[PDB]
Amino acid sequence: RANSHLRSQPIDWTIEEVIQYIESNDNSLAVHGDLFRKHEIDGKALLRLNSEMMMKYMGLKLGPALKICNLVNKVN
Repeated sequence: RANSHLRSQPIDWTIEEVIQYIESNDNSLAVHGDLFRKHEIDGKALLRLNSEMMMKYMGLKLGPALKICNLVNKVN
């Protein structure tokens, strides 16, 4: 239903599925959902993202950026 990210490979995730992944794995990051929409971060983009980019272009603070980076590491 609203958990389609579970039934698809990260590389094929849509922006909404990326947000789904983040929300479900760390509630404290749910607030940044609109950032991924604004910067159009789908699955393919997520796998190319790094902390410096998130801070420089997405306006994320170091803490959240590191936490997101950690979630990305789990899915490579």
